[PDB]
Amino acid sequence: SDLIPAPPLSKVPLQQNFQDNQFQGKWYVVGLAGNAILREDKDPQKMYATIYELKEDKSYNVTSVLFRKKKCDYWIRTFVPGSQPGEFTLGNIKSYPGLTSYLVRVVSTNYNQHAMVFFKAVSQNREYFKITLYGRTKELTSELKENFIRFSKSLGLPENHIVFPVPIDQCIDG
Ligand SMILES: O=C(N[C@H]1COC(=O)[C@@H](NC(=O)c2cccc(O)c2O)COC(=O)[C@@H](NC(=O)c2cccc(O)c2O)COC1=O)c1cccc(O)c1O
Ligand SMILES: [Fe+3]
Ligand code: NA
Repeated sequence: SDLIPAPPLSKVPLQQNFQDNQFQGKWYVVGLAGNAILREDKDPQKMYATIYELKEDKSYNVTSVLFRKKKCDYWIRTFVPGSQPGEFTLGNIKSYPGLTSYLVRVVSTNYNQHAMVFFKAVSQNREYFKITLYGRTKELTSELKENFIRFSKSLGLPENHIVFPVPIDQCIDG
């Protein structure tokens, strides 16, 4: 298994004055880029949603919902606030076989339309990283998508490591 190296954290900006309350709610994964992400023309990635909800202790309950095998899988996890506002770590890391590290960093967002979030996970000693282009609606402007392509490339990812999930109506609505 050969992976493109995770970028130095210096090359990943941080959203200034992060408003955790405003980042709550459903986001659509309109763009996906990473060293473990591949473009598949035979079976193109279907769009999925990720809901963020602040608890009393100000950690997130991050629930992903995707359409797979004719059903709807619910992938739940907790983001604990990290070193800075916008940065998070994965709660209950011990419950994931092999996972020794997990970082999340909100690169940029306007809270009501779009967001770019940088993730980085060390599982089985393999360093994985990804950037998701969150959209409040299923569609986003060409500028925002080209900006996401530009940023992904600045972290060493080529074109075939950047996919744009196709919009669907199954389960990501509601
Ligand atoms: O590129 C990343 N993974 C690869 C796979 O590589 C990994 O990092 C492994 N897995 C975790 O380490 C992980 C442990 C505990 C919690 C995790 O979220 C883990 O990812 C393998 O399993 C998976 O995560 C599987 N995928 C989901 O379950 C998923 C489905 C929908 C939505 C998802 O978010 C999913 O993870 C297989 O596909 C992947 O997405 C990747 C990198 C950096 C940060 C990531 O979060 C990545 O996911
Ligand atoms: Fe993941
Ligand atoms: Na993924």
